[PDB]
Amino acid sequence: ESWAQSRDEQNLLQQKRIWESPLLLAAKDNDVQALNKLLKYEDCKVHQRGAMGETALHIAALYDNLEAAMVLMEAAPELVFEPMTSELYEGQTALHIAVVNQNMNLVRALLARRASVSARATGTAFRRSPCNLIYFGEHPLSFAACVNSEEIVRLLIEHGADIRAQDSLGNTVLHILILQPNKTFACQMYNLLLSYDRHGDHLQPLDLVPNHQGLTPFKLAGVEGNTVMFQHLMQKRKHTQWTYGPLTSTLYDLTEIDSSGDEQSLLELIITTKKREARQILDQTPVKELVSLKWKRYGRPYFCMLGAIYLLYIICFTMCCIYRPLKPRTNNRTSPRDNTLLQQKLLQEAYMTPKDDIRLVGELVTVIGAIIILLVEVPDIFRMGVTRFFGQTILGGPFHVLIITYAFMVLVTMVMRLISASGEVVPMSFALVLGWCNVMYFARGFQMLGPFTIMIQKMIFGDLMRFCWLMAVVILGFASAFYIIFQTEDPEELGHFYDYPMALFSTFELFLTIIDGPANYNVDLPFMYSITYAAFAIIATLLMLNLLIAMMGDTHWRVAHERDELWRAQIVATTVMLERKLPRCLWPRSGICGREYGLGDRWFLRVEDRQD
Amino acid sequence: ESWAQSRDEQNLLQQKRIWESPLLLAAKDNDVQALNKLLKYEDCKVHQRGAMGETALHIAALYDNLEAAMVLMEAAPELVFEPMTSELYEGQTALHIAVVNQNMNLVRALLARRASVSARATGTAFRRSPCNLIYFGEHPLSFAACVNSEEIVRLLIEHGADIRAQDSLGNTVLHILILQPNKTFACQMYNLLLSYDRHGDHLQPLDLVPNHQGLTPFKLAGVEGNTVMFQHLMQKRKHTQWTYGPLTSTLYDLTEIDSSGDEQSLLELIITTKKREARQILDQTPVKELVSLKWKRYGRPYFCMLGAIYLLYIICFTMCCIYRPLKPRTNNRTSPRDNTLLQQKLLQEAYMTPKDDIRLVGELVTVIGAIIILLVEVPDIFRMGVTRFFGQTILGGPFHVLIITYAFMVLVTMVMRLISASGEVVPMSFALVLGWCNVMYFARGFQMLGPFTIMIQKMIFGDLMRFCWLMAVVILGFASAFYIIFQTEDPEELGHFYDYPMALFSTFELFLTIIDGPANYNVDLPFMYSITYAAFAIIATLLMLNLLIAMMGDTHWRVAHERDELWRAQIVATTVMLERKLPRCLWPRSGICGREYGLGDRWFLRVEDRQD
Ligand SMILES: CCCCCCCC/C=C/CCCCCCCC(=O)O[C@@H](COC(=O)CCCCCCCCCCCCCCC)COP(=O)([O-])OCC[N+](C)(C)C
Ligand SMILES: CCCCCCCC/C=C/CCCCCCCC(=O)O[C@@H](COC(=O)CCCCCCCCCCCCCCC)COP(=O)([O-])OCC[N+](C)(C)C
Ligand SMILES: CCCCCCCC/C=C/CCCCCCCC(=O)O[C@@H](COC(=O)CCCCCCCCCCCCCCC)COP(=O)([O-])OCC[N+](C)(C)C
Ligand SMILES: CCCCCCCC/C=C\CCCCCCCC(=O)O[C@@H](COC(=O)CCCCCCCCCCCCCCC)COP(=O)([O-])OCC[N+](C)(C)C
Ligand SMILES: CCCCCCCC/C=C\CCCCCCCC(=O)O[C@@H](COC(=O)CCCCCCCCCCCCCCC)COP(=O)([O-])OCC[N+](C)(C)C
Ligand SMILES: CCCCCCCC/C=C\CCCCCCCC(=O)O[C@@H](COC(=O)CCCCCCCCCCCCCCC)COP(=O)([O-])OCC[N+](C)(C)C
Ligand SMILES: CCCCCCCC/C=C\CCCCCCCC(=O)O[C@@H](COC(=O)CCCCCCCCCCCCCCC)COP(=O)([O-])OCC[N+](C)(C)C
Ligand SMILES: CC(C)CCC[C@@H](C)[C@H]1CC[C@@H]2[C@H]3CC=C4C[C@H](OC(=O)CCC(=O)O)CC[C@]4(C)[C@@H]3CC[C@@]21C
Ligand SMILES: CC(C)CCC[C@@H](C)[C@H]1CC[C@@H]2[C@H]3CC=C4C[C@H](OC(=O)CCC(=O)O)CC[C@]4(C)[C@@H]3CC[C@@]21C
Ligand SMILES: CC(C)CCC[C@@H](C)[C@H]1CC[C@@H]2[C@H]3CC=C4C[C@H](OC(=O)CCC(=O)O)CC[C@]4(C)[C@@H]3CC[C@@]21C
Ligand SMILES: CC(C)CCC[C@@H](C)[C@H]1CC[C@@H]2[C@H]3CC=C4C[C@H](OC(=O)CCC(=O)O)CC[C@]4(C)[C@@H]3CC[C@@]21C
Ligand SMILES: CC(C)CCC[C@@H](C)[C@H]1CC[C@@H]2[C@H]3CC=C4C[C@H](OC(=O)CCC(=O)O)CC[C@]4(C)[C@@H]3CC[C@@]21C
Ligand SMILES: CC(C)CCC[C@@H](C)[C@H]1CC[C@@H]2[C@H]3CC=C4C[C@H](OC(=O)CCC(=O)O)CC[C@]4(C)[C@@H]3CC[C@@]21C
Ligand SMILES: O=c1c(-c2ccc(O)cc2)coc2cc(O)cc(O)c12
Ligand SMILES: O=c1c(-c2ccc(O)cc2)coc2cc(O)cc(O)c12
Ligand SMILES: [Zn+2]
Repeated sequence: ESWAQSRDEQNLLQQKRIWESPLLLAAKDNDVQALNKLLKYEDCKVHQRGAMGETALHIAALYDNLEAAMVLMEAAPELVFEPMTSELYEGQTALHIAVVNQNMNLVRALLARRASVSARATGTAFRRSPCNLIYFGEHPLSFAACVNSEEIVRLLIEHGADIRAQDSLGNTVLHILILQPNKTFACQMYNLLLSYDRHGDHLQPLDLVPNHQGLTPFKLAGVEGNTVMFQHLMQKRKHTQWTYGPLTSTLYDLTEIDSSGDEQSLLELIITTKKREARQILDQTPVKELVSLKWKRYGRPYFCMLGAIYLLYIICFTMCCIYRPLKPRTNNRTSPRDNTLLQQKLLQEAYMTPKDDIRLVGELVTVIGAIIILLVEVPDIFRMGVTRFFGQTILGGPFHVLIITYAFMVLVTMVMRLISASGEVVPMSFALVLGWCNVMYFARGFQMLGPFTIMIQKMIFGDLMRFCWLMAVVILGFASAFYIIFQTEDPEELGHFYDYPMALFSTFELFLTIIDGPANYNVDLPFMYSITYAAFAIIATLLMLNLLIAMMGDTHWRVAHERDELWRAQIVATTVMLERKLPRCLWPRSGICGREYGLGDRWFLRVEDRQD
Repeated sequence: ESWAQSRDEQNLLQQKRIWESPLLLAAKDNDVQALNKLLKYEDCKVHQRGAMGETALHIAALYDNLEAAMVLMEAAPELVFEPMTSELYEGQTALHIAVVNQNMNLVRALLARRASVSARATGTAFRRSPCNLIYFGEHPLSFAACVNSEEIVRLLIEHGADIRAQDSLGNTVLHILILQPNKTFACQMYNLLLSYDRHGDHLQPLDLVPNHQGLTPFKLAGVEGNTVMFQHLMQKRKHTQWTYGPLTSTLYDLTEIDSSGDEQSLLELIITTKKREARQILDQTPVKELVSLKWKRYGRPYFCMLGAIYLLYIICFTMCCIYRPLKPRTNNRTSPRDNTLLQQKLLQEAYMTPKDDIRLVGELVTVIGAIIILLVEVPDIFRMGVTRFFGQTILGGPFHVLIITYAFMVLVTMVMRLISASGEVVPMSFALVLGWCNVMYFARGFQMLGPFTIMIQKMIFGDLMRFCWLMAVVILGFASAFYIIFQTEDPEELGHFYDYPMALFSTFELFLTIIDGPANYNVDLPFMYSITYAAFAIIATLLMLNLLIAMMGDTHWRVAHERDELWRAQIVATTVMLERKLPRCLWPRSGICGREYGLGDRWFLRVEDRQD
């Protein structure tokens, strides 16, 4: 916005000041004879500051003018130690520019005059940001690795580059290559930089050194969805046991992958990333066999056991609403439109028989069970929802909004029972619907979990809610029309639209065709009704048929074209929740440990397969 | 047509008159034995103007006969200066014919005898028309460039042919190459014709010469959807500022692209054309970030401000119709089928209480708001086209008609209130439905409802005008059957078909299954009722299933795959509309004026990308 306008004016007044200054211009235009005349005129203003604090060496390096960049050196050798001074390109020297532009003959002549290989481009354009378009690090050795130039990397380290150097984000030169868009070229540069880590006394192998978020180069490849570097780093963690003809028993490490409770694991960090490429890591041969192992053995059976206890809680709540205390009414019927026969009992007369004491036991099971919902989930939606992730699990999305809304409605029914307020049917009727609609979500884990089952259910609900916005204006147009047509008529003969909230609810029902069209045949209806309702019935039929076709066309686009899994991240983030809630004695750790088989303290997973 | 019938007659009349004359036949069949004999007989009629006014030299050129064409030229050299004189081929010389046929040895012999390279073939088979298979221009350079003849366009320019000659449409040779089906050969011939503009002292260059519609070759590539010539002509408008490794900062021109405020810009021409491949130019590089810049900063805020003001205007109109002046009726009910209790107040009765004065404000808001609709949208719907430019504003413009018909219905209700006419429910009922269905227009300005409203609104008028004719045939056949069956019965029990306009409305409702099938069970219905209604129920089931299968084929399959491109084409069409009507004080001009940066008085767009 205001900042994007600021970058654009900054680049235009850069080119404006390179044209209105001759030594900046000849460095750009590679006018080698124009340098000799101006520099012999008593070295005029060789300490230039252009738009981005640039000197004339920065211009000559930027446009790959090797012949013009030489003349600046013998004229004043103090320009090779000069950075750019603006906020956007802060700290960038000429050695950074020639490395990114891959100018071989220039970068030797810079090192020939002792250019610092440990400079730090701290500017706002050299920071990881979606507004920035490249993130190449902060060091010249980091710039050489990202543009894929093997010969510069061998040249820079020879002059003393530090491969252990880190950024302001803590990323070393091996963290940055995982962030690069071309994966295959970054895979060759990874093997190169590890070969120069001879260094057996640095107390840490360099591909274990964490950034300021604690992530290793292994975990960062799992978070950023870099599947090419993930499979490359996994051969460091395999161990082939035997090969019996076509069979092979491979043993995987599972130290930085499986959860230990005290530390965030790779399975959790894929979920909170919310990226589309990070879910491809869940398809990989150590991780894919781990998720299906614990969602077959502990994760799924405990999911169905918690849903069976919730079903007994809602049945116990349902019985207390059916047998709610009611007495015949005390006052007389006011209007002839008053249908009410019964009313609620007061608190003193609610409990005076032994059959009410059986109900009182059931009413206390409900309230105690409603507090437990608040005591375990008011932490959860703070932890889960706004901090890490929301709506990408099974039992997920509008489950946690609704079951919190359930337990709120039960405690409202308790208050209205105590102060003997009228209208407890209103918090109960919400709580029956809210409570039983949550049972449909536990029914989602009774499935074999295909790749396009839960996301299609989530999709169809998403299109129906978009259809309800477009049909609200169609109802409001025709309900207002139907209201003023029958506004001069007698509602004893046709009372579908007798006041305006009823006319709105009738037109909603006629749209879905769940009540019949109004007709009497013993009296003359207005003529404007018949042509309006014939227009309404054609519109409502076509809009309901186009809804079905639009759900078919949107189903095809997300199965055949969007090509996103969604089905492994749902069973991961469900299994993470049940593992933090249950104690350790009910949850054995997946894999098998060492010290009785002699491999360490590490929890290995054996995978046996057939090559064919 | 008898036009195309008359064309085929003279194509056979041409072949007859050649086959009659021995001179014309020997030119055709390349019988040079007969050529020397017919000249030594007599200097005969070598100006035999046949059916389509041609000579023997034209026939030697049409059938590619080198030896026959030469003998005509030495015997009578005055035939090279002869055009065809009919209506279908007016002005075409023999030089036009040999150039299209690419008989390049004949081109040397014709240019030796100073054949006119500036003759204009102004025939009806040379104008641009959808009934002609060719549109190659009117000039021999225009004919040579479109058949991809590099050797003849080099030959004709050397012999004094004008490159900047125009048709009777203003099209130069550069315009016509854009109108050719082979885009690849059009680009190579385009570069060759600019290389012969070395003698530029003329006020406009060739690529900056408009036709009679004012379009340049760059704009005509935009209108016709020629994306191949569009990207190649955009290289002349670019200006690369710097290159930093994989980064590139390009600076686009935006002179013939952006809305200049006076002349119809390229964004306006692509929206208001009846084509489909022009909509791919909306995804080209300078155009895509231009309209994204306008929509994020000024398009979407202004569209949602107008959307919220319109919604409050319709709620104010709705409450003035709910509280419309009604009083109890004066006279008594005539028949026992009279249901009416109330009627309209008179004008002197309608405003007596202060509750009416609150309605009097909201009725003035409604009337004033309806005049503004007829002053923003009427003085551009006649001054920018009354017929078929009007119709272009209706094809992709179905909410222009709805909001103008709304504004007339509000003003009809005003006049009937002033003259105290009875029947205001008839203009109001149209105005309530047309008022609330225009809210669906503003659904395009949202990501969540954007592509989904495309799928819901799209319906085919080929298979739905088929259904609505086949629905009306079933209704007329079965309501007439249902009428005469119950014509001898008592309508007190079953009154669904008591007179013939009601039987049409009941069978319409039974076809859509929105009222129940008539039944009593306390009385004996006729036997023909059960036979007919069972046949009617199967036919109505059949035609509903025809409508579903028709809505699943070859158009909804395309809209499901193109819903995002169609939604962005609505964003561009809205942004163009809002930029014209809003003043320049609320809409700043897009780009950056390069006046204070030494670039001329132009507005530039700076685009930065990564080339990888
Ligand atoms: C009847 C009308 C009144 C209701 C209006 C309000 C209702 C909401 C309407 C809102 C406006 C209409 C737009 C559609 C809904 C959002 C768009 C969407 O993405 O759809 C999503 C629906 O949502 C889910 O099923 C997943 C859960 C995430 C969202 C949380 C819902 C809020 C809970 C409160 C709910 C109400 C309970 C409140 C009362 C207690 C799914 O779309 P998808 O992308 O195809 O799915 C792929 C999953 N993926 C995204 C992970 C890849
Ligand atoms: C999430 C997907 C769905 C979308 C949600 C919204 C869906 C719609 C939900 C609607 C919920 C209810 C809204 C209106 C309720 C008022 C009724 C009332 O009190 O009537 C009173 C009158 O007063 C009125 O009639 C005021 C209503 C007129 C304007 C309608 C409100 C516009 C909705 C805003 C949003 C729309 C925009 C949404 C689309 C952009 C009493 O009238 P009466 O008893 O008949 O007696 C009158 C006296 N007389 C006899 C002299 C005549
Ligand atoms: C592209 C899709 C759109 C198609 C449009 C179709 C929509 C239909 C448009 C309908 C127009 C609006 C409705 C009014 C029509 C009723 C006329 C009337 O007033 O009846 C009066 C006279 O009764 C008659 O004699 C009428 C007989 C048929 C004439 C009218 C339909 C034309 C038939 C051909 C159709 C042409 C169409 C060609 C094929 C489609 C009074 O009725 P009654 O009191 O019962 O009098 C009976 C007296 N009796 C008791 C002695 C017996
Ligand atoms: C696994 C799931 C799969 C599905 C299987 C489901 C399992 C089986 C499902 C249901 C069991 C079988 C049907 C029950 C019928 C009850 C007997 C009856 O007919 O009514 C009789 C009495 O009954 C009562 O009055 C009940 C009063 C409220 C009881 C609340 C539950 C207490 C449970 C305690 C804790 C539970 C622990 C739960 C938490 C862990 C007759 O009553 P009445 O004379 O007609 O009316 C007057 C009563 N009034 C005076 C109060 C108004
Ligand atoms: C004691 C507490 C329980 C503890 C149990 C401990 C062990 C539990 C362990 C495992 C339990 C489950 C193992 C069953 C075998 C799996 C088959 C399956 O999932 O069906 C199908 C899903 O269809 C469904 O949605 C459910 C089908 C079953 C009906 C309802 C189950 C019980 C509901 C309540 C009744 C009372 C039960 C609760 C009592 C209150 C499979 O679908 P699909 O074939 O893959 O379709 C793919 C098609 N596609 C590829 C095109 C997309
Ligand atoms: C997303 C947004 C949603 C929320 C939006 C709000 C939605 C809901 C809003 C309000 C709810 C509805 C009202 C509540 C019910 C009380 C009724 C009442 O007492 O009113 C009384 C007066 O009222 C009228 O006469 C009608 C009002 C005139 C239309 C609006 C005028 C305001 C103009 C300003 C325009 C501002 C700018 C406009 C735009 C540029 C009716 O009393 P009565 O006794 O029945 O009258 C009968 C008298 N008679 C018999 C002689 C006829
Ligand atoms: C009557 C009362 C109505 C309600 C009150 C109105 C509100 C106040 C009144 C007027 C002010 C209107 C908004 C002006 C300022 C906001 C503009 C803006 O900056 O864009 C913002 C959003 O913008 C929106 O989402 C607009 C939502 C407001 C409601 C639109 C009203 C029209 C609805 C009626 C017709 C339609 C329904 C049709 C139904 C068939 C930015 O866009 P973004 O997507 O957030 O960016 C991505 C976010 N990210 C960068 C972090 C990733
Ligand atoms: C004034 C009226 C409209 C009441 C407003 C409440 C409803 C808008 C919401 C509240 C929670 C309900 C939900 C409760 C649970 C269901 C199951 C559903 O998830 C499923 O298991 C079915 C699979 C699928 O989503 O397609 C998602 C929402 C739904 C239909 C409901 C949608 C609508 C309901 C009635
Ligand atoms: C599903 C598509 C076709 C429409 C989606 C719109 C719904 C989200 C809304 C708007 C229309 C409905 C409303 C229609 C009118 C009624 C009036 C109702 O108040 C009364 O019934 C009073 C009746 C009386 O006074 O006689 C409150 C909300 C309700 C059920 C509805 C609440 C929600 C509904 C389902
Ligand atoms: C009181 C009663 C008699 C009012 C009757 C309402 C009709 C006069 C209007 C109001 C809303 C409708 C319109 C709303 C929008 C559509 C778009 C449609 O197709 C298009 O123009 C392009 C497709 C698209 O919408 O994107 C043509 C007319 C149609 C069905 C409608 C034509 C007529 C309808 C039924
Ligand atoms: C006196 C008794 C009958 C009280 C009711 C039983 C409760 C002790 C249990 C069983 C049903 C409840 C559960 C209902 C559902 C949730 C989700 C949870 O599953 C997940 O964490 C995954 C959610 C997701 O992946 O989106 C399992 C337990 C929890 C919080 C609840 C924990 C405790 C509750 C209140
Ligand atoms: C007393 C005052 C405050 C009442 C408010 C008046 C507005 C409700 C109306 C008057 C005329 C305007 C409208 C004039 C025309 C346009 C375009 C739009 O219809 C189209 O022409 C686009 C249709 C298409 O391109 O397909 C509908 C509403 C809009 C933005 C305007 C919406 C709001 C406006 C300001
Ligand atoms: C292309 C679209 C418009 C659909 C094509 C079908 C409609 C043109 C026709 C088919 C039969 C219907 C008609 C059938 C009979 C009725 C009689 C009605 O006259 C009356 O007086 C009502 C009956 C009575 O009160 O006696 C006015 C027209 C109506 C609703 C209908 C008008 C339009 C309908 C939907
Ligand atoms: O059930 C249907 C049918 C349907 C299904 C089977 C038939 O034999 C006929 C219609 C058509 O459109 C719908 C459209 C809808 O929006 C919802 C539906 O349930 C249906
Ligand atoms: O035509 C469809 C569609 C379909 C897809 C996208 C659309 O826009 C419309 C229909 C989906 O599933 C089918 C499934 C079928 O067995 C047969 C079909 O013809 C279809
Ligand atoms: Zn497809």
